[PDB]
Amino acid sequence: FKNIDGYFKIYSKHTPINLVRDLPQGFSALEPLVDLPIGINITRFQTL
Amino acid sequence: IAWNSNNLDSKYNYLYRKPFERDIST
Repeated sequence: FKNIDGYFKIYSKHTPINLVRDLPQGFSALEPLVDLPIGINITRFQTL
Repeated sequence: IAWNSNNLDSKYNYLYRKPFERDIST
């Protein structure tokens, strides 16, 4: 998630893993899925 | 683009105090 000049950008990537510990060693990339012209002058967040 | 709206808007309901930012609070 980025938020630059009102345009808030969301990249992502959904990928199969088999580990229960933490982020797995390897490489893959995240492709832009949404931009929004939100124009909100932002600071923080919280997950649901 | 801008034009003269005296004959369309003039009659006290147009207030005023990062680029492209709107600050609505007061």
